[PDB]
Amino acid sequence: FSIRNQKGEQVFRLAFRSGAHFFIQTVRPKDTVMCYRVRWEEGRAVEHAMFLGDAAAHWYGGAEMRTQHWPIRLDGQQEPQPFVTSDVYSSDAAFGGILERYWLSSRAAAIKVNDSVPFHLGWNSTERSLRLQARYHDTPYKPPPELSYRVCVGSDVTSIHKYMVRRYFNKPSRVPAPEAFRDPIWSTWALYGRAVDQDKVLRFAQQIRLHHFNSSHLEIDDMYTPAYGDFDFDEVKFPNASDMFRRLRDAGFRVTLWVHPFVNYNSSRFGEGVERELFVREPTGRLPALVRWWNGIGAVLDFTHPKARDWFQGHLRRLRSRYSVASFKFDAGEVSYLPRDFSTYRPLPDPSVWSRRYTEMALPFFSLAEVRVGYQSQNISCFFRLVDRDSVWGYDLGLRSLIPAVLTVSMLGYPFILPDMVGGNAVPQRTAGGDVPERELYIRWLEVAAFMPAMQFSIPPWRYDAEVVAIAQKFAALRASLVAPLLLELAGEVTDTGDPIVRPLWWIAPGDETAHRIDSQFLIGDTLLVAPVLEPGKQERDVYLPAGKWRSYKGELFDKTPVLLTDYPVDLDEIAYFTWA
Amino acid sequence: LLDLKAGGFSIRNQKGEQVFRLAFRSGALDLDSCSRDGALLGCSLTADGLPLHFFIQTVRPKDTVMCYRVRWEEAVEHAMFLGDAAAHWYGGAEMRTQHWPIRLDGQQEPQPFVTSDVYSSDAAFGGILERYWLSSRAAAIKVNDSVPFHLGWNSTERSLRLQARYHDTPYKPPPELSYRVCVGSDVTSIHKYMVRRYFNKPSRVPAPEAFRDPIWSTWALYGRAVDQDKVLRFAQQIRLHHFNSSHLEIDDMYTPAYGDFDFDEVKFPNASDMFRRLRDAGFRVTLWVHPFVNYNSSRFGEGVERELFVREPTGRLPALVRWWNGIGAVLDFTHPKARDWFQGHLRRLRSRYSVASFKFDAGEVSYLPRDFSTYRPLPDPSVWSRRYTEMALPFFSLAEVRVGYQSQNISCFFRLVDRDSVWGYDLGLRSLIPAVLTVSMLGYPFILPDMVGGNAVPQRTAGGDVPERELYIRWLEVAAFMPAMQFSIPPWRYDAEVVAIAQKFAALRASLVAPLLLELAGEVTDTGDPIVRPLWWIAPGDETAHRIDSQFLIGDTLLVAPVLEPGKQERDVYLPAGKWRSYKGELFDKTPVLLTDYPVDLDEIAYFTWAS
Ligand SMILES: *[C@@H]1O[C@H](CO)[C@@H](O[C@@H]2O[C@H](CO)[C@@H](O[C@@H]3O[C@H](CO[C@H]4O[C@H](CO)[C@@H](O)[C@H](O)[C@@H]4O)[C@@H](O)[C@H](O)[C@@H]3O)[C@H](O)[C@H]2NC(C)=O)[C@H](O)[C@H]1NC(C)=O
Ligand SMILES: *[C@@H]1O[C@H](CO)[C@@H](O[C@@H]2O[C@H](CO)[C@@H](O)[C@H](O)[C@H]2NC(C)=O)[C@H](O)[C@H]1NC(C)=O
Ligand SMILES: *[C@@H]1O[C@H](CO)[C@@H](O[C@@H]2O[C@H](CO)[C@@H](O)[C@H](O)[C@H]2NC(C)=O)[C@H](O)[C@H]1NC(C)=O
Ligand SMILES: *[C@@H]1O[C@H](CO)[C@@H](O[C@@H]2O[C@H](CO)[C@@H](O)[C@H](O)[C@H]2NC(C)=O)[C@H](O)[C@H]1NC(C)=O
Ligand SMILES: *[C@@H]1O[C@H](CO)[C@@H](O)[C@H](O)[C@H]1NC(C)=O
Ligand SMILES: *[C@@H]1O[C@H](CO)[C@@H](O)[C@H](O)[C@H]1NC(C)=O
Ligand SMILES: *[C@@H]1O[C@H](CO)[C@@H](O)[C@H](O)[C@H]1NC(C)=O
Ligand SMILES: *[C@@H]1O[C@H](CO)[C@@H](O)[C@H](O)[C@H]1NC(C)=O
Ligand SMILES: *[C@@H]1O[C@H](CO)[C@@H](O)[C@H](O)[C@H]1NC(C)=O
Repeated sequence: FSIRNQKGEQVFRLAFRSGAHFFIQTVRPKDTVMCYRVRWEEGRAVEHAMFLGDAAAHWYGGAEMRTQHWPIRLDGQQEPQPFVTSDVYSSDAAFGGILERYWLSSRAAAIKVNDSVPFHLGWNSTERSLRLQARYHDTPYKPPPELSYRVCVGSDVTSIHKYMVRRYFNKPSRVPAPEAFRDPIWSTWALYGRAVDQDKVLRFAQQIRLHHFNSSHLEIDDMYTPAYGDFDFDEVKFPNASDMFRRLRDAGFRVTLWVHPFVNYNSSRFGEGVERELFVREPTGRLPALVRWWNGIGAVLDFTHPKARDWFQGHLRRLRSRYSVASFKFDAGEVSYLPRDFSTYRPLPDPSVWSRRYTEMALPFFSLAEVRVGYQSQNISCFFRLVDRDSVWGYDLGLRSLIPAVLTVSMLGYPFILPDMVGGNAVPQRTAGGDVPERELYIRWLEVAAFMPAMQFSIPPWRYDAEVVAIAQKFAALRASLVAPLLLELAGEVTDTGDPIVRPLWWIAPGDETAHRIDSQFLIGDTLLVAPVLEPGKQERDVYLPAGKWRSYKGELFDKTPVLLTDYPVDLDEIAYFTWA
Repeated sequence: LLDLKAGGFSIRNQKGEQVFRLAFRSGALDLDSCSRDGALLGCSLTADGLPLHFFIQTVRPKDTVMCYRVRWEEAVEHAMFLGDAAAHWYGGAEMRTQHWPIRLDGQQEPQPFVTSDVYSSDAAFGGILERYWLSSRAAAIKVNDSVPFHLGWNSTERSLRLQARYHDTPYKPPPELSYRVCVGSDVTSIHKYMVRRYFNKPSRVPAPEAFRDPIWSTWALYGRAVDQDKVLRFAQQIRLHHFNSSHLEIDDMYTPAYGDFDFDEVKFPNASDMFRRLRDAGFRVTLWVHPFVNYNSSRFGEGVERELFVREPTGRLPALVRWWNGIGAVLDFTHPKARDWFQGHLRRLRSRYSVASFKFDAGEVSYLPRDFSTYRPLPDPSVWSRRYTEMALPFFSLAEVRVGYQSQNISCFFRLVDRDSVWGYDLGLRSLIPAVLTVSMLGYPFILPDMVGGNAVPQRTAGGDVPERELYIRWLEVAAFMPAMQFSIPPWRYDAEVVAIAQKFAALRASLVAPLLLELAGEVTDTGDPIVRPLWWIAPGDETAHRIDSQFLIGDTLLVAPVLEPGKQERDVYLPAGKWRSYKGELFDKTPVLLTDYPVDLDEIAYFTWAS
């Protein structure tokens, strides 16, 4: 079938690919919105092919991906694979920790695949299609096959988007700590890695103050515990944790701790987990299932089990009372780390609801919590971190990935976004510059990061030179005076409007074909327009201003719009931004 | 002599008797689709119209033997009818409730025919089994090793439900139901043909002393709480009461955790000194071992990182398993690294402590996960049980195992699954002869009928703490006539008369039974014949011999008739054709005959030596 709008244009086209209980129910929820409920139910896979269309048609949403484009680009052929929370760090086939079955068109069509579907997603570049599949074979989906979805058609991309988000996604009711929207977060992970210890945390805190930076908080990362699954400090690397936390308090540092859902087989807590039955089980529901993650082999906690939830929460509360820790970084949470076939205390026909149940563990510590997964987690009022970025320039987890990823996550109704580490994680063989991100990549990244809801340093500015430190202090000051006040105001609006903080250009210019295509610019609310340099050896870039009057950061009033500003000057130590007038 | 129809077939012998009948239960044939080319009869279509690879190939391997190869490939089910009351069947699996001949009780949906622990289940199949059924009418069936074979039964129509399926089963693909039905002149000749065709004979013989002197086990006496003091007290008490020993078997638990191989120093302060003392008192010693490593073993981490364990289906991670001693992984005996690793630890215990051999406990695939992967794929999961039994090969002379899956050529002892201190066919005294004969049918000659008096499990013990005095005495007497004899709860736990009865049967075993067991053990390599034989072995045309579950032979010449009922000082004794000299010197030369109310005191067993 195919669908048109009131103006007569074809906005949606779909081919049946399993063959030629089916229904299409038309609904008129508003004078300007037309929705089409669709079902195909016959034991053999259902597949429908959704055509993106004639390249003037641009699409947004779906999953956080390793290679994030905006609008969405289909590369090659992909057989339908489970649309579930996966770790996308090392896979361009899989789908990332934050996703919904939601696709939005610039032609003002949108599709929400029904939550019931055992949903698998593939694609075909040749015919430019999304391959929408329901199946129960070779998949972590369990029965409780049906492909069911709703296609809606509005007047423009922004109105139809707002209708869909208000229909399907819950807004958060609370706001993270104000300081997290202004002062940089400092993380041990990229700087020190696993080898972090009591000396290194204190040296870091000293160096942060010596170079005159504020902190939202200091985040002590992997690894501070004797084994993965233990909750208390390794006394070899942390001789007197209490004294460490006292010193950090004296220097005005709030502190968070890296946590995860795993208990390795050589944790002092593994036996306790087995005997108390706190772990995700093999299919028969009798025994723990072993899992492999990047930090070894063990079990994973069952967050559908009240005993496992209270047990995890108990250890977090103890770290809080013992050390005055503010909150936690909840790492992993993807079901790609659960077994293919598993059982839990409450059955999960949809495995990704496990990811949701993990994100619930942040609720009691939400104010300075971060998670890196979201599956209908929008009403959890903590920060959502993009999956670990690499110290490269490109769309593959690099600098050019930041704006597509942040916008994608914003489309899915998560306002409080943390675009991971300034300069990336500096992984050997995945670092433009060898040991650390090259100076120019670090500077351009820092500048984009200064305009996002939360800013996190690991490799600090003073690792480079005094000019890089000066650039950092400049953008820290600019963030405090211009960006932070707006982020907080927009953060406070979310409860009422459900609108995101970081917005695509097309948000205010929904009928603008150029705004539909832009992946190099973004808005903070409707009034701040940001155009970072995202290419090396460049001291200028083309800047698109949509309809309306815009006052440049230099005081230039642009009142003949829309217009492309060609070779607009932007020095290494500058970012192009424009305020609505 | 085969009669094929749409919905099943039947077979007759040269004399004209129907000796085999089978119904197709996953469909019927289209007979217009059947064509005969010499020996081969092939059919290409079901009655429903489904395409089918079905055939029956007749083979004449000998003047007196006629075989019928059968295949059905499109879940496949055929119902094999046992027939009228006059037709008696033997073989299949060791079972919780063992009858002889085989009795079908109630309705059973086909379930995987795999090595299971039948201690607590009357549905499952035991550690020793083959897909082999033998009829008193001289028909036999061997189900093809290829089949993903599931077995059920139906009492109403008295049928075995033979099923091939790949759904809800530990069988993996590499469904086809394939088998061979053979017909001979008598039950013994057709049995001998089938055993020689399908089962390898062992080429070696266990230590002579194991066929004569009692084995002493710590398990039933002390259980888990066994320690260095208790082993030495036991050894002292064995010598104080003037008994020989094949060996002393130190059982569960002597290690700090399950998966560790060395002695718990809390319970065994100086193991070396313990073994020295046992050597000084002329004790050979064996140690209880198992295929598991619990999660709290000091060897669990080593197993995970070295990938020595049976894995979950994706083949990446160990699969956790539950056994009666806790939760952990199970060693992959298809993996050379896991085999060398296990063998390494056994060799170290040998050189360190001069241990003679090991009791290899568990070994059933009911302790592996439903769905698993191994270093080498096992379409048939029970081959894992076989690979475990191979670990006995280097220590075969005083080794025992309690599983067998084409393990016949491993020249160690095979132990019946743990017996209970009850009288009945449910792992009790009356189970001993059916079980030993069943295991003998499957070509395992060196059989150990577990512990004299059973394992004394609370709530499963006629007598409370220990087996009743009378049950213990009657059991000891029948156990004295089996290939290997094992005490745990010793005679001196009762009274001086029980000790005297033990010394009498120990002496009788040494002078009468042991010389015959050794001679018959030495014959196996040549003849492939078992040691313990059913009455019908020498009397294959004797309808009474076909039915007897209360008597057995040692070879062809020693006939044994124990009392298997409480408060009895007599029993009926059937003597088949030939002359028999009673243990009292009575010549019975008018046979076959039923000896009615034949006197057997509490301290006696009825036995008869061939005199023809
Ligand atoms: C004790 O008894 C065992 C059987 O009860 C003996 O092992 C069996 O021996 C026979 C004859 O050697 C084997 O049958 C053969 O298999 C070989 C090897 O096949 C392998 O490769 C194929 C690849 O196509 C694979 O599918 C198989 O699974 C094997 O990995 C074939 O090449 C021959 O043609 C023939 O079919 C049995 O495989 C084997 N069974 C088991 C369960 O081990 C054992 O040798 C006896 N001991 C002694 C000392 O003789
Ligand atoms: C979306 O999913 C829900 C749940 O699968 C569907 O609602 C069910 O409809 C089935 C049969 O169509 C009924 O048997 C259930 O009782 C319904 N449950 C509820 C909660 O209403 C719904 O129909 C699906 N939408 C479409 C368009 O197929
Ligand atoms: C936060 O949103 C989640 C997800 O929408 C809510 O959980 C769902 O709520 C509905 C309505 O009660 C239930 O029927 C669903 O089963 C829930 N789904 C899951 C995956 O949990 C949750 O209630 C919201 N929180 C609050 C406080 O309203
Ligand atoms: C067990 O065997 C009995 C006897 O053959 C089966 O009962 C008959 O089933 C047939 C086929 O459906 C009916 O036509 C008869 O009327 C049934 N009753 C009789 C003859 O007893 C029974 O189906 C078998 N059950 C199982 C579970 O195999
Ligand atoms: C714990 O186990 C991991 C594998 O899960 C292993 O690599 C590591 O070295 C072990 N470390 C400790 C401290 O036991
Ligand atoms: C640093 O913190 C102080 C105290 O809260 C605040 O007044 C100031 O604006 C901050 N400066 C920054 C972020 O540059
Ligand atoms: C028995 O199995 C083998 C291997 O699958 C097969 O080639 C043979 O034909 C089977 N026998 C019969 C009678 O089907
Ligand atoms: C064990 O006992 C013997 C004799 O008492 C002695 O020679 C040996 O040194 C002892 N060793 C240990 C470690 O107890
Ligand atoms: C014990 O062993 C000796 C010597 O090995 C043997 O001659 C004797 O028959 C055995 N039996 C008894 C009951 O003493």
